[PDB]
Amino acid sequence: LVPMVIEQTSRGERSFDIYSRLLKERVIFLTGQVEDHMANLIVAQMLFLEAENPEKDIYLYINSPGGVITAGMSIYDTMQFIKPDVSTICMGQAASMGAFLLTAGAKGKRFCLPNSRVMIHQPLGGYQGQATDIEIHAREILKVKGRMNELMALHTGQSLEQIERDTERDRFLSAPEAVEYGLVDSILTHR
Amino acid sequence: LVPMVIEQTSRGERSFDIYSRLLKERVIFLTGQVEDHMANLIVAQMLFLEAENPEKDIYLYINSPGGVITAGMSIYDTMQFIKPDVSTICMGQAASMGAFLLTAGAKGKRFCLPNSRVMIHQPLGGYQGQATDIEIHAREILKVKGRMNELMALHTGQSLEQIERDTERDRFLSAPEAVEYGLVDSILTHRN
Amino acid sequence: LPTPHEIRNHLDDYVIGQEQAKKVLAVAVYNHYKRLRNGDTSNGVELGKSNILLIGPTGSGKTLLAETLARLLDVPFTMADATTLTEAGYVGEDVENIIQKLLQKSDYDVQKAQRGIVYIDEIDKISRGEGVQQALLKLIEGTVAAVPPQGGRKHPQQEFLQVDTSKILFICGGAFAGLDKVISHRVETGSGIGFGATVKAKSDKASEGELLAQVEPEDLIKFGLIPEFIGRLPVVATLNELSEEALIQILKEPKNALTKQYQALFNLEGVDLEFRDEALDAIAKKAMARKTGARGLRSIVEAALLDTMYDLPSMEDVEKVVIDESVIDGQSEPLLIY
Amino acid sequence: YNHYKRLRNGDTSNGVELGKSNILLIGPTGSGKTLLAETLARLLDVPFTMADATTLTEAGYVGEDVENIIQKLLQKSDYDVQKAQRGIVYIDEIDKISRKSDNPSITRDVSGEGVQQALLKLIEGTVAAVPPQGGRKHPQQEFLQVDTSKILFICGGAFAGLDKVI
Amino acid sequence: LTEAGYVGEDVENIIQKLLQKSDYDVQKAQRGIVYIDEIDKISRKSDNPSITRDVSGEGVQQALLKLIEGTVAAVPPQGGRKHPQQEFLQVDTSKILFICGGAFAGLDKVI
Amino acid sequence: NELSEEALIQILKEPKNALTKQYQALFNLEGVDLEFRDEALDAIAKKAMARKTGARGLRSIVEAALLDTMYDLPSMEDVEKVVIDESVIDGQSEPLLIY
Amino acid sequence: LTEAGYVGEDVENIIQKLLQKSDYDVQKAQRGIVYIDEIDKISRKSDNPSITRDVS
Amino acid sequence: SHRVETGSGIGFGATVKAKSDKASEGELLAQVEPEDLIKFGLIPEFIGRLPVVATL
Amino acid sequence: RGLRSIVEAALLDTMYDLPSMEDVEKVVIDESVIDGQSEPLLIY
Ligand SMILES: Nc1ncnc2c1ncn2[C@@H]1O[C@H](COP(=O)(O)OP(=O)(O)O)[C@@H](O)[C@H]1O
Ligand SMILES: Nc1ncnc2c1ncn2[C@@H]1O[C@H](COP(=O)(O)OP(=O)(O)O)[C@@H](O)[C@H]1O
Repeated sequence: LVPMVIEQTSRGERSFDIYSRLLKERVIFLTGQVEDHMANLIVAQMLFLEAENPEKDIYLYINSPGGVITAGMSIYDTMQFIKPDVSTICMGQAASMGAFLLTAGAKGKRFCLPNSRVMIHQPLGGYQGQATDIEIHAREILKVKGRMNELMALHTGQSLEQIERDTERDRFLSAPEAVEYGLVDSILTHR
Repeated sequence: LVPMVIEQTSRGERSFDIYSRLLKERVIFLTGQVEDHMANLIVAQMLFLEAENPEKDIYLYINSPGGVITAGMSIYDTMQFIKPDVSTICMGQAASMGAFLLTAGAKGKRFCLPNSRVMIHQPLGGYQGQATDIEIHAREILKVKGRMNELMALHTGQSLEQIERDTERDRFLSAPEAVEYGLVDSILTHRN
Repeated sequence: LPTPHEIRNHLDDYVIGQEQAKKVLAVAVYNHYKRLRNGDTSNGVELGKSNILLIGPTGSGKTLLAETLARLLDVPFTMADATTLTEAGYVGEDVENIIQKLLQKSDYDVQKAQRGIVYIDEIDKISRGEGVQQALLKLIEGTVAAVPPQGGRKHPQQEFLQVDTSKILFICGGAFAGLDKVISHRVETGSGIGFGATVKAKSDKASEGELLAQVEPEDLIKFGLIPEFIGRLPVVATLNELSEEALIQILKEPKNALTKQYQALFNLEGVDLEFRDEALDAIAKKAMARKTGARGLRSIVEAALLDTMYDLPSMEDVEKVVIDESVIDGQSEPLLIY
Repeated sequence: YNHYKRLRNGDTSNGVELGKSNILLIGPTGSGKTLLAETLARLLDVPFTMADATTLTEAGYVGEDVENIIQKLLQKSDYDVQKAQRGIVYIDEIDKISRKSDNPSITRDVSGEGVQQALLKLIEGTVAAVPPQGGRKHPQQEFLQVDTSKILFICGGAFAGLDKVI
Repeated sequence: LTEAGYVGEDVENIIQKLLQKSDYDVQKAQRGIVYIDEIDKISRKSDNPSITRDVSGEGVQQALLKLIEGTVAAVPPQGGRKHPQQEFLQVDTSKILFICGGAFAGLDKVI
Repeated sequence: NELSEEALIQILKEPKNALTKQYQALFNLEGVDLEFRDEALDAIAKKAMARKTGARGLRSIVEAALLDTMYDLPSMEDVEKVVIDESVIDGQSEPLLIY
Repeated sequence: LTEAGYVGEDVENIIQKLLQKSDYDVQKAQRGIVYIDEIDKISRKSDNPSITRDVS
Repeated sequence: SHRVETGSGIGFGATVKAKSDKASEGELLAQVEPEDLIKFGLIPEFIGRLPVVATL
Repeated sequence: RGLRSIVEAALLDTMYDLPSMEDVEKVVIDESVIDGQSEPLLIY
């Protein structure tokens, strides 16, 4: 059961849930496995905040063991499409899809906690059917792999060749390692 | 279900939830299996209280059997990040992850009930697949083990060698034994 | 009518730490007095009154600035409280009573009373009874007020003296504690709870002073003030805060300083009074703890000297008395010289 | 112009009486509604005054009474009822007097509907007792009987939200 | 009109006005005609409990009950010349006709 | 009808009791001439619309621009006229002074 | 004590009472002291419709 | 009391204030300030003219 | 009372300028004037 918080202002007192109260502060909570429904909800929050103020920065807390690739691209494209700079803060962990969104944040506004774990891997997929259909889907997932690696290389700044060798298999990273790799800009140790 | 409560303030009568009412007094309830969903809820509560009054302390009540390390580690970093001190009280029990958060509380403010049981063990996990992948995941969990033991030693004050040997297997610690080990500071026997 | 620079000079002697607000008050009050000086207004163009709006913390010197001006340029001065009018019943009778109080000090002279300087405080409280603002704005507009001459058991309806408030300067002081958050939300980052959000509430209060200077009508409407009332207060002067160091200065630097007042009382007694520099900060420390600004200074020193005042007359041949930080704390007794 | 012509009809060569026609100025705040009233007093020969509807309240309550409006008009008229009857009046903030939404009427609105019920006879014309000066309605024998039949009224207010209705 | 003991005008003020037309002649006023407009306004607001006192409403109706049928009203002696020796005029309204009139808005819904 | 931006500019100069004339008269009695240029007038109206203060806000906008000069003009000497430009309206630029 | 011009009392009479004790000597009268008991009773109150005016 | 009352917490480490030791007239009137007296009904100017305050 | 409002609107323009106008002896109102499409005819 989410708790309720009271906001007191000169106009009056209003009651809001913990998630909605933080939403007023341009804070979006990305959690759990990525999917179309949860991603659509995050997209609605980005557009709503863009309408309220297209200049103020938006913060995104990422804690998720990856998920559907298509749902992730919707969030990534939305962040780049809107004018406000979307900051990304890694809490707990950030797997393949979470890491892609983490590094996708605005340059200089990507943070991670000291004990966070960042893991990156290549896309996972499967298809059952005729050999002709397999070739079609195999080419599609391979194109997605090259496209994702290119995007990751751009934000991280690493060469595409380096990103390919590293993402062939699971590569767990720590907060300090992510800074040098280019996934994040700085660590938020203390206030 | 949750019983509603009324708070009498000059503004007027306010109908609050039992948990929401305590949240107004800087009290956060950590109950059940630690998971990503509940952890983000606790994190939001901490950040909200920090804005209202960063000087006043926060009281975290821990009664849980443990859970995921990644989710639990997001709460530890949040407690250390925020300026206000986070007091930790153990009710009923505090397992491996619940104990790490308990000892992670502010020095001198960690408390434990007299009949509470504090158990600590090493991280456990598993992977299925090729040998190459197993090496990657095996190295990762071992690093986490050293990372968790390093932090646990810092708060408790014991040497890294002692913590490593004691946490090699499940170890149950009573409220008084926890004081000597360093997991907590005092026992709240009765109100004074 | 002294020049704006001259007005600021006189205000500096009586008040300190509000140089920016003094300039706004000096130029604004000068124009209003100049308008009164040029009250003939032979030309068709009629000059308009410029009402000041003081926004500052408690005990920052808002009220002191009002009467200080009247002391320089002799004019009747009256004070009022918005909380008194919160009842919202027969507000007309209460507001005209403010003019009756002013007439008491103006020898019941309409001409002299019109030149008076009115002051109001706690304006933020009424913002949200909304009705009082509807009636209060009419007073600032300038309206005739029927007041009976020097009281009187009974008098004809026409006998009642009529005073036009169009020529009276109104200063609606207030302390908007929560307005700083509204300005930060509009000027600084919107986020106030996230990790990146600036929640560094160190309580230094230095930043709030600059933040309040950027006050605009947009933040006032959010606070609950109606736009019509805001328009009638074009001039705005902002007092940031009274610093601990400034509090030490206020203890001795002002003409009628607290130390000088007590020293005078002790001087006629025949015993000299001394305050060490450490003692002055002790009073400031106690005053800051109270959070009443300069108001607490009088109580702290009074309590410290309560015991010696009672026993010092009984004591004989006491040449001088000295006070130190320990004495203010109460642990020690002030030194006695013979 | 019609107001002055009506005064010129005092001869009443014909029995027909020229009834007045009140004005209702509806406009947004800051459009010069109040300014229009102030700019007429300069040239207006007959007594003119300004008031606020929000202050007015239903009779028998601590807020105010509508009869006080005539007191202000008497100040300019030197408390002469003869000339005050040919004056003009301006009532500001009449929008606040509107009835609240879906009121069961058990609330017994004093600030709103109550004010309208009292003004009805006042606008159309009726003898209204007026206290001599700054006094509450009471058994006091002294009361000024002022007829409002010839006293024109101009009610000006900012009906916020009316655009949505239209 | 409001109930006795409140700021609003008293019900007896009507008889005083009738006397003014009659030159304060009780005989002429006693046989005069009275009209009360906006009588619908002084009505209970469909609240039979009567939790709060409706001084301007129900209170006026209660006071008027005895006046219409007949009562020895009290009014100033002669144009309020002076308070000493009041000798408030006595006027019986037993023979004074009353004609109330008002627009009952919402009565159609009831009928 | 509601006022428009161009109408606000007209209200600054066209009315008999125009705000510009009032401030000019205050300066003229002091012995110093005052002049409001077209660029400054348009900027002032925009500020009112930006802050949504409206027609009443014109007094507040003019007060800020002339706050500094009004304070120092009596103290200063041999000031034949003061000029205001659009740059002074925002506050970045100092008021033009004529001796 | 009540407002001037009312049946209750006048505040100015307090000075006259002080003179009677001192035999009307302005010199010693100025050195007198006054004690107004029950001062809180005259604390400001809201307007009442039934009451004609709040003299106190 | 309404102005100087800190309030009672609910947590384990908070300080609970029982009705026995809630407050008393003694030690409460000593903290009187001009703002509270104004709420009682006293005029602010009247309070300012009385700086000395003797509380029993 | 509504009748007064209708007539006032129709005669608003003529009353505004009829006094200033010269050599006008009579004015006529027709159904079109009530609609507002046409102005009242002026007899000179
Ligand atoms: N610079 C100063 N010099 C001397 N006295 C001061 C100074 N600043 C404040 N004070 C004192 O503090 C008091 C504050 O009074 P007031 O302005 O009424 O409080 P508030 O502003 O909270 O209403 C004044 O009576 C004044 O004597
Ligand atoms: N055309 C105009 N010229 C000058 N001032 C105007 C004009 N229109 C509006 N105003 C300003 O509007 C104010 C009066 O409007 P206001 O009293 O707010 O209307 P209301 O109170 O009816 O909403 C005046 O201070 C005046 O300066």
